[PDB]
Amino acid sequence: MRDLLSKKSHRQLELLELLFEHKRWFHRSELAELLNCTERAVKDDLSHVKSAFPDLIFHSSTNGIRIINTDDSDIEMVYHHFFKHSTHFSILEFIFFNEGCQAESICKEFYISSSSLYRIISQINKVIKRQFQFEVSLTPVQIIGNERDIRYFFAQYFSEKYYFLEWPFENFSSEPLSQLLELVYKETSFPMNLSTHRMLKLLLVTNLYRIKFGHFMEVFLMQAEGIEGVAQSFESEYNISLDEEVVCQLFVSYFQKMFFIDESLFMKCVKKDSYVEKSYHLLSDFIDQISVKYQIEIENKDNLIWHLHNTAHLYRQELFTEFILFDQKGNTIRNFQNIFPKFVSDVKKELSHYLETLEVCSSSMMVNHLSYTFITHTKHLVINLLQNQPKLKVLVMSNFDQYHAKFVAETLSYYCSNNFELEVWTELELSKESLEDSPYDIIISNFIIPPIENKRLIYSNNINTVSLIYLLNAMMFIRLDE
Amino acid sequence: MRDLLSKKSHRQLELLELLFEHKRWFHRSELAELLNCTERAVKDDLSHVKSAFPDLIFHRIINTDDSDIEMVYHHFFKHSTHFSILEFIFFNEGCQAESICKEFYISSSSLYRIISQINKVIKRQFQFEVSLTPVQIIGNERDIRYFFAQYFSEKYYFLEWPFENFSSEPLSQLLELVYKETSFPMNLSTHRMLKLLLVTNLYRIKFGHFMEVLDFLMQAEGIEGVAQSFESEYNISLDEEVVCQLFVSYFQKMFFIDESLFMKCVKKDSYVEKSYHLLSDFIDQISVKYQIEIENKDNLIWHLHNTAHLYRQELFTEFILFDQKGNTIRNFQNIFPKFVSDVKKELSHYLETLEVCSSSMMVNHLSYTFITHTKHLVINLLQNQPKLKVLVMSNFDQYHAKFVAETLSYYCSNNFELEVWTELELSKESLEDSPYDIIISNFIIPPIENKRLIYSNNINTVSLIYLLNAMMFIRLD
Ligand SMILES: [K+]
Ligand code: NI
Repeated sequence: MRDLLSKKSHRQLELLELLFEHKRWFHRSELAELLNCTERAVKDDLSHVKSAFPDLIFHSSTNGIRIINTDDSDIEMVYHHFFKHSTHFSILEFIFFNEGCQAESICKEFYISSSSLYRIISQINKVIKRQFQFEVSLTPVQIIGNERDIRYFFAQYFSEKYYFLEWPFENFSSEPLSQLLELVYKETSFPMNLSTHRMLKLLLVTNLYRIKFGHFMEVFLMQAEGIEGVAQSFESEYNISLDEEVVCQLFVSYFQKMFFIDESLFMKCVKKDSYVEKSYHLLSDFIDQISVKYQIEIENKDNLIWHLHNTAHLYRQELFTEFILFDQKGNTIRNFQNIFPKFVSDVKKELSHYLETLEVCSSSMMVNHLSYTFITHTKHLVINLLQNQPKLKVLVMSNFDQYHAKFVAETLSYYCSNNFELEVWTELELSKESLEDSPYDIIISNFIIPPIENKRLIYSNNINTVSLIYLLNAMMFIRLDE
Repeated sequence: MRDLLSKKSHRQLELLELLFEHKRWFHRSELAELLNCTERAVKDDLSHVKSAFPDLIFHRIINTDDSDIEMVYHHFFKHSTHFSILEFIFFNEGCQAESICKEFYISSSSLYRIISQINKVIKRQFQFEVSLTPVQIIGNERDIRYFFAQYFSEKYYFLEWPFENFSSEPLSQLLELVYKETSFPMNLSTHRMLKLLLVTNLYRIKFGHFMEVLDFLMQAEGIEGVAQSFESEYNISLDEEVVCQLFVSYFQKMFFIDESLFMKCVKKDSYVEKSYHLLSDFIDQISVKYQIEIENKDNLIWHLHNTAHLYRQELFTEFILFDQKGNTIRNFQNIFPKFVSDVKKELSHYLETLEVCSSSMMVNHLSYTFITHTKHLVINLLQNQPKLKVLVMSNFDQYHAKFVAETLSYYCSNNFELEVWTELELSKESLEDSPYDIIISNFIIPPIENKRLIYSNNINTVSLIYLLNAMMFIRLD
């Protein structure tokens, strides 16, 4: 959907994504070709970007250009900005909030001619249909086509464009939806937490705008206590009549046949239903295969299988699967893959085979999401992945006496990572040779010694103990650097 | 002893010590004023310094924690004709003065000037002098032996052996043989210090320069193999006089080689009892005030008593140019200024009350001794600092937050306590009201007064571990 942005905006977005992803230096030569533009475009984009994001710290050098600051800020800032300043997205969102308005109100709202609005809507619809089956219409003003696609597009859009704590929905306050969700939580099995609750509020508020104008999806709460208080809110706040049809339209996605809200019922269906048996079998063989290969002990196999099955049988119903501008899910999995490339590549291939064998959606967005799901549901995963990594041996010596070396060694052993094993030198003599033949990865001393091949030396004479702790801790993942 | 260096060299040295000590950004006016010199002088020192030590990098200097500061001291020793001549003379007792003129390409008149100047400087601290008729070093023998052993510890690297006349091995096997038959600690540091003291003492013993004042040793196993090495390697007869002269420092009346003997002397000698009483009240006072567990008080008292009653007998107490002991205490003092100020005052009072050496050199060394003999010091010193509370949130789902929380709680300092957000709603005010010190999130929130925010979207878990651990002593700040 980034083709809804202007050319300049699109290019600046990619420039910033590059600089946030890579901490290296970049000459304008390199930026020009990586971003497939001219050096003039790069220069113009850079100064536009400097002024738009003044907090971001840009150094220039003999080495080139880079952002120094990225660990204080976050790329969400950039998207938040390019969404906010985009004309096409703004119009689209205006239309979403104003079904039935006069086309002319849109022209007035955005200071554009009627012919310009028709050109814009034409461009918007062209971009949208590359991925989603819906379109904007001006006669009358509405969004039509595949209802599931529309609902997904906008909930995801709102999740990307607005900060987590923002509530940009003027027609619809959050409270009645919260009150409704409270009721829902008591009598159901949804996880109850801030993340899932925010996502549900966005899905539901998006669905209310559809429901208010009769745009419906093809498919206990009515007699829970409190229901009439909620039903009153909906009438008062939203002017909507809270009945069975509404409730069904709000939560349609959780009536998917192969979604199992109940874990125990899933496990029962595994025994009766040959499609479900097959899903279960594939996921069970995947999990065993990965567990044996990476020696990962897994705690609750069947619960994990249930979760993977469910995740794989939803399509454009959970947010952070498909993205508009910000592939946050994808970036998260890529960061983990940077640490553990072979592991992540193996799970992606197994899960891709799972999706393809069942003939469900097997796009990279779903492969990424499912892999992410497996990872984040797995206990002590990082411990297990690093289990073949021997401890780093650290020698500590003092030219004063051994009480000093022991004092330091004990202090560091206590405060620094248990990846390290700290020891003192126990022989009477020392020589370059006996240091070379020693097993140490790191040597800390307050006197100078010749370089010792394959040993990192920390000279500690001008370093206090606290600084030394910080310094040694920065080396805790040396083995991971192979 | 730095006044022995040329005025320029001396100033260049203090320049570098300032740079290495302080990380503060420096401009020429601060330097000139701090060093007490012209800006022309500072400009020229800087040029010279960069020329002499190319591997240093000035942007203020950014290399310091990674740089060979000993090489700095070596350099100034070597290029001091005064120090070089002093050393040559130490190794060449009885030579003709003309040999020194020849070796250093100087006239006899400038040699006599140099000697005068050396004697003038040394005399301020140590009561000995160099003589040219005949060529020898004379005066207080303990001062001489200390001066040179300490000089050699500062001028040469730990692994170097500058003594051409004397191999280390005969001396090693003597020490070995001594360790076996005694209570002396066996470790590389004390072993190196003893070798330097002894090799120094041998040069004195070889010309009959003796200290004014062991049976077992002469009938111990292997003594003849050792004594043969001494005769063949050093041209010296290993006897009761030599052994005594090699180890004189440890027959001090108030030095106690064994803890049990010290403790028996506490009951029968009123001076020893006084020493024990002062140290015991100091230790109790500091332990209660800073809540420090002292397990083996008597062992600590014994060590502090011993240390306080050696004078110019242990290296790294007084320095020639490089006050490494003092810098080590100053570094510790940077972290715990009040603790260190208290121990120094208590130990200064201990020393003054007994009327032993109470120089800042001895106060620094005794304080260093107290610190390094104490078990769990830093831990005890930080015990009132609460755990840092860390909140982890994800916009995806709570599994993600728990995955990250568990990984970070395992790998990061036990100074942290990681938790997830358990309420359904989040708001700026509930975050402000929360007790978290650090918030890790993959979604932007507004600044929350007094909370450090770490955003995680472009950071992998390993990077996140490094970033969190860098904050492990926030409270200490
Ligand atoms: K530890
Ligand atoms: Ni099978």
